[PDB]
Amino acid sequence: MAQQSPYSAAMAEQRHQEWLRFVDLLKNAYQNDLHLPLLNLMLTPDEREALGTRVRIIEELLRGEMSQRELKNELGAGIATITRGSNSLKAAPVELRQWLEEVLL
Amino acid sequence: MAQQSPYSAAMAEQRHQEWLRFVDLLKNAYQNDLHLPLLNLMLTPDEREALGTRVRIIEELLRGEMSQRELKNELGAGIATITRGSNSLKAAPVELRQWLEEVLL
Repeated sequence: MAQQSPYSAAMAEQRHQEWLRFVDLLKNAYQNDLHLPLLNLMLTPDEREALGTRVRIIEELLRGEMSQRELKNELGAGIATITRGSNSLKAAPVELRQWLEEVLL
Repeated sequence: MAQQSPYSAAMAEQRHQEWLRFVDLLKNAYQNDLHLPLLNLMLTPDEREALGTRVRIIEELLRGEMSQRELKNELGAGIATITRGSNSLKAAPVELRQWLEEVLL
């Protein structure tokens, strides 16, 4: 099978453990109301600003997709209503259709 | 007083709100067991690795300071014990000092 040298396996295992220890360290900082000073210790001012900007970009990407999905579903529902209205008019009883023309003058 | 243009005040207020929204977004992700995929969305693999490495550097800096503080307190306690032992020997009754020399042969 696709294996790897014991050097690369140790580097990947240390990299994994170091990342898990960061996530757990920040989790306990949130539970002790100490996440704000820890983030200032872990991140430079430019890196914190980059993270805030990335949150805005994600919001702008999600809202752009949502409005695009709503526009697609609105046009599809509008077409579905026209086709369903046409079929319902052709399937309607003649008494109803005869009366609908009289209201149209 | 030291004020600032309304442009810079708006940029600083947006920067502040964007950072607060990131901290709150990650806090709710920890409470929903969704912090791991959110961090992968917010951070590239190199940036996550850098954060794990920074946690190890902080541990190595703190342990280096702790062992240096323990070495300083041990040497100070050792000197304090010698000076306190010397004073206690000179303040001891003569009956005790006379007997301590006899045990020394």
